Amino acid sequence: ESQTYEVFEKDPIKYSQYQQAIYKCLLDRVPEEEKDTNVQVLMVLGAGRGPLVNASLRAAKQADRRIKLYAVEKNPNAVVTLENWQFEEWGSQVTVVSSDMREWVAPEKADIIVSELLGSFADNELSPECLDGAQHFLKDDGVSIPGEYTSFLAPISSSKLYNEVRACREKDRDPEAQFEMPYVVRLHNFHQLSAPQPCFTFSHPNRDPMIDNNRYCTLEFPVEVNTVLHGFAGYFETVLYQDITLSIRPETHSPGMFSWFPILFPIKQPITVREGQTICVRFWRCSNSKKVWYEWAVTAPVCSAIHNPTGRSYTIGL
Amino acid sequence: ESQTYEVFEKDPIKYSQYQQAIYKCLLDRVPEEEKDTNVQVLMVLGAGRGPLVNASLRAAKQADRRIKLYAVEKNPNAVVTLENWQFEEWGSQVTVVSSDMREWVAPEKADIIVSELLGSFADNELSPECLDGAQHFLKDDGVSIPGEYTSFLAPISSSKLYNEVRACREKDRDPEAQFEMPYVVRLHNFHQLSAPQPCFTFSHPNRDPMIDNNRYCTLEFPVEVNTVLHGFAGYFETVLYQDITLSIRPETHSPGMFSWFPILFPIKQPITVREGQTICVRFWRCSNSKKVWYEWAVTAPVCSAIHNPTGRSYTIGL
Amino acid sequence: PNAPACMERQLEAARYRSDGALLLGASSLSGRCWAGSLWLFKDPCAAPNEGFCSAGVQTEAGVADLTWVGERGILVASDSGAVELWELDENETLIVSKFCKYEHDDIVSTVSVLSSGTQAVSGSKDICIKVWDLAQQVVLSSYRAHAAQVTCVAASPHKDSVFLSCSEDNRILLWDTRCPKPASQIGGYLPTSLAWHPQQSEVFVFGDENGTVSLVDTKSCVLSSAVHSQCVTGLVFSPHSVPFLASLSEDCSLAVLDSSLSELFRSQAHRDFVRDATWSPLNHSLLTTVGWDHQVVHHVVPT
Amino acid sequence: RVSSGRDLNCVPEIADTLGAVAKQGFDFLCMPVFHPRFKREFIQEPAKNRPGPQTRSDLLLSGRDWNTLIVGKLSPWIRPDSKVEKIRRNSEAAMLQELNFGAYLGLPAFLLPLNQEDNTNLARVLTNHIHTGHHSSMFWMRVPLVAPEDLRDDIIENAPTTHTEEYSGEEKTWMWWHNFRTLCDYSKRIAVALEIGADLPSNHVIDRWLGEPIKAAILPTSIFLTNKKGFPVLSKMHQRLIFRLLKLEVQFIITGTNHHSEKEFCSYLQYLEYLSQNRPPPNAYELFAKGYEDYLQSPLQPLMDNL
Ligand SMILES: O=C(NCc1ccc(F)cc1)[C@@H]1c2ccccc2C(=O)N1Cc1cc2ncccc2[nH]1
Ligand SMILES: O=C(NCc1ccc(F)cc1)[C@@H]1c2ccccc2C(=O)N1Cc1cc2ncccc2[nH]1
Ligand SMILES: CSC[C@H]1O[C@@H](n2cnc3c(N)ncnc32)[C@H](O)[C@@H]1O
Ligand SMILES: CSC[C@H]1O[C@@H](n2cnc3c(N)ncnc32)[C@H](O)[C@@H]1O
Repeated sequence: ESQTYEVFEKDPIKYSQYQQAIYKCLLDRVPEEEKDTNVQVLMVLGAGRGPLVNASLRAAKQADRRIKLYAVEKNPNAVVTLENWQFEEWGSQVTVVSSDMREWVAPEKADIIVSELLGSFADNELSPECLDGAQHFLKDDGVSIPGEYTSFLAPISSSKLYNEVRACREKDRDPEAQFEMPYVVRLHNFHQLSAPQPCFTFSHPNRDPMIDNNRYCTLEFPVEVNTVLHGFAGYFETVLYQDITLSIRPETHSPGMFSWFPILFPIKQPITVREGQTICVRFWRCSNSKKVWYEWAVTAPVCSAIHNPTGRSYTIGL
Repeated sequence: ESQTYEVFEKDPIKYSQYQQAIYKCLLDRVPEEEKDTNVQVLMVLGAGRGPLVNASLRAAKQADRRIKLYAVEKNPNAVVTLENWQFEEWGSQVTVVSSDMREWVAPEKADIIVSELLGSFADNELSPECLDGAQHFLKDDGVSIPGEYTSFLAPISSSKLYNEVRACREKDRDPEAQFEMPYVVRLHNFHQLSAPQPCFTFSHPNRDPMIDNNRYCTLEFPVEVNTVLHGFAGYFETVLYQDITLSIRPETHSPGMFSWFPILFPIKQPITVREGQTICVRFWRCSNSKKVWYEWAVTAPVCSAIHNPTGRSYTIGL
Repeated sequence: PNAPACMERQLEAARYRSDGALLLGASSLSGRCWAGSLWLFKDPCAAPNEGFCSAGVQTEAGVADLTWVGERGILVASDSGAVELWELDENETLIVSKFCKYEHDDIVSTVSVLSSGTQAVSGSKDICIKVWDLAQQVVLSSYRAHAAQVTCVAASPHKDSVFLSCSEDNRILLWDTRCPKPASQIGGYLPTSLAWHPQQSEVFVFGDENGTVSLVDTKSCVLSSAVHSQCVTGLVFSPHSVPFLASLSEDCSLAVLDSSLSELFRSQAHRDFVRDATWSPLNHSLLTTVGWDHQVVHHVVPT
Repeated sequence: RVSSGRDLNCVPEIADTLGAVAKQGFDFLCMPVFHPRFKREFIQEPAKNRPGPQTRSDLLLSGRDWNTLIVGKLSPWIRPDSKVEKIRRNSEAAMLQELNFGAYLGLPAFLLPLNQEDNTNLARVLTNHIHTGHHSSMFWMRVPLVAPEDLRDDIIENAPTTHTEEYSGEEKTWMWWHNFRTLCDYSKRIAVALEIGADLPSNHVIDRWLGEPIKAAILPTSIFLTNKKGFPVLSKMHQRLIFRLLKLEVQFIITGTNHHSEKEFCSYLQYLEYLSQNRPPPNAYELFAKGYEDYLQSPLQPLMDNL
């Protein structure tokens, strides 16, 4: 909706980082002697109401380099905003494209592709799948911003949050579906039982043959207290370009930024953990031609059931 | 499964009709003077365990014409049967392809494409979508067998069948989902309230620009008795080639054939119908990029709710 | 040129007057502002460039339909519910608003000037048809005869009291204000456009939503042809003694037909909806079309 | 005292239009999301590939303004139940587009017309939209007391108006509503915007609408009489109806141009306010009960339970 884009745009720290990332990439790709010979082809993949396009314009102006912008966006309601802006402000420098990036037949290859397809668990919005399908119209030496992102997990104990998830039981579905799906939540009344560890990582452009976005990760969390595990807090970090990053991981959290809240993967049944014991969690990223989803299971100190098998309770639509 | 294909193959009337259809098409496409110059490229799209391939071989032998067979099949379990048969019996004349027909990049265009993708309501197995996506590798003057199929509907009164559907209520889903989905059923204890009328028709190859398989059909059924409408019996007819047809419509039913049982579209609530009144039903064929489904509603003599909106209760997977 | 800086994308109407000056109406049906404008082109070929215009003015709301009030006057069918009258000044450089009467309760979609030239008839989406006096600037009569939006109204060329009307209620009403019950219904698909025959007072043609162009005699038996694939927007006869009928549509094509509705010319010049046609009074073989693609195409019709 | 809105089908500048409407005392504005005349193609080339923006920007108002002050309107050219297959398919795509843009903006309500008997495909498209995504947006079905065909002037020579008392036939607009909401399976998101005509129907035709979810009452400017002072008023017939409607606590919408040109447009609203103040005040029952209207509660069981 409009007011969903509105609140995203209300985070100036994020777009200043995007501005700085693009600014740096333009200087690296275009030398001083080729300032006015070389026009860089930028493509905002998922332009929304156009915060990045604006940042791309600001970036080029502070760098003093020439750019040609495409603004690809599938949401036709947002494309209305883009085109009104484009007519009034931007002009012919920005070519608004109303299409899916995985479908769009590009009339030109890009030097840079810029995207904002990251959620609270990084790849929970299918950023890998989208940028893989947009990869073909990147130049062989082309750059992606972001170039990398990683998701993190940490075991938590919250009898409040467990009791909250429990209450999300609905008519006409599995009685325990609510435990087999992640939630975006500002975690407050909780206890982080161990330090976050990296779960899944993705690099763009992807150069590994048979680009497989399926994953399986085993994490061992040393717990130094007695407690009751109720779920797993999820965070993420992303490398926009080089040293320009965004992060919601508590220990490396970008200061001021409030666009992404933490994600929560619950478990059906609470699990006792003694001091000295290791919590061992297993996370899968799964997919077919239609859906992507996560499955997860605790294997130590006791086994849980595998949560969300075949995405029965939760899928992410392709 | 194996035993699902087994029971299909146990219908000799159907394949004799397919044999005769192909036999006739070969004679029409190849004259007597071009008997041994012209080899016709046949492509069985959805070969299963290979009843059509065999019929295509029999057809060519009784016609005395040369053919080159492809056997496209997506089910990899069936492809095991095909390849064992192909090695032992058929040989290099049959090229077994293990692929989706909508995906397969053909190394040659076909003179004839043969398919068996019809259900009890004709297009309930998405035969339109599959043959549309296989259309590109048909010659500009190429033939499809079947070339046409039509679905039929007829209002029925069965307090037995209504009570049967009712009992299909399951845990963890809509309490009335069972009424918003069709069923294959040998109709016995029922009363057909009016004569069947054509619902949806499809032609292959489709030559209408922007090939849209979505549909909306209004049918008016004159009822000459008092009764209680409980649903709509569905049948179908198909034109394989010219005068060679298959049909499960009671009045034009192919004698001996027992491959397809009738389909039943129930309604949530029974509807009173007085003698002289017209039952007016509305049928939609709907789709998105992932699913196809039917919606339906009675508008006379009283209105029902629209059944299966957005395919909430029933979808057919693409 | 003493006019607005930029005209709107969607060109709605184009009319030639006696001498051969091209009148243009246009609306913005997209973007921030949904207004309209009026333009004059003493040079028809200069259209639709705003830097080379004789006259131009910005109206309060969009322009749904217009037509020439002789030489000076221009009568407008506005979205506001007003029927606006503008008059060219003596120099014919400015366009001052004569009157603008908010009487319709919805968009005024069609307008036509009657034989006398002091009267006009308007049709609106409020399902009404109103008779105006351009002198006293008041509504003489108000008629709710239709049961749905009035699509097109067309005054009889030579009879002041007579006019046609068509609506989405699937009615073609032939009027005559001299009768107590003025409307008379002529006996599938909804009518969208009307055109009186210029040389025959009893003959008219109508285009429908399905694209069929029909030929109707008042007394009687009708003839028709499937000219367009989509709705017929307008029908305009040529100034010839033996007239040619120009048909425009939403299928983005123009067709010029003979007396028996056989296709003579075809033009797929436009990329958007073809909104109007006007035959050049100087050169009878020239025909100017305008569309929402912002083109002003001049067609050489083989005659 | 009374909650009122303004219906317009012409908005040249959305910011300016609101200001004028607000200055006249109106609480909200019913208006289009796309230009009413901006007909769009979705299948046939080249018109389907029409460039440029399809409508105004959402940025022209604040999120809060969209959420509280604007009521959407379906475009008049959109006819989902057309006999022509092309117009049907186009209107389907257009209806979804407009509804989706309504949701995008976060409009509290959206108007759709019931101006004919058959609105089956209209219902089918709306029901699909309701069961897609999440929204709390209401849908107000614009339905007249008296069908347009039944309040036309008897001025067609060879087509006289029905001078016969047709009890069932005069209730036809309720049957349009009834069928529509039955098809849509009594969605709580679907309500009535009842359009009041110049000539009110018989009493039974009005009583028909008792117990129906009437959220709005559309009052054309044409139905207003003029008093000796020269300001808009209503008949005693319409007065009793408004008094009945005020009990239901509906929102009154004014539509149409200013036929009382010499006066302001606030005068129409001032009259509704005048009526609002001049009603029988709530008794001890209605004062206390105010709040519990149609609120379901479990019957008390003082034996089984301890109160
Ligand atoms: O975490 C979130 N925002 C935190 C927040 C902060 C303040 C506030 F008042 C309300 C919410 C959003 C969000 C909000 C509501 C419901 C769900 C979510 C959600 O998945 N988010 C993550 C997110 C933000 C974002 N921006 C661009 C592109 C992809 C994006 N993915
Ligand atoms: O109607 C049906 N068969 C009737 C039948 C007869 C005898 C018997 F002992 C059991 C069943 C099958 C069927 C069986 C069971 C469950 C469902 C179905 C069903 O949708 N059918 C239709 C059908 C047959 C077929 N063949 C090839 C390709 C597509 C096809 N689609
Ligand atoms: C700013 S939130 C992400 C944005 O990217 C857009 N988006 C997501 N996936 C795609 C895609 N495959 N093609 C184009 N835009 C996309 C979404 O509609 C949203 O506006
Ligand atoms: C004989 S039943 C229909 C057969 O066609 C096959 N089939 C259905 N759709 C396709 C498709 N798109 N490509 C290939 N085979 C198909 C099914 O797997 C089955 O064996």
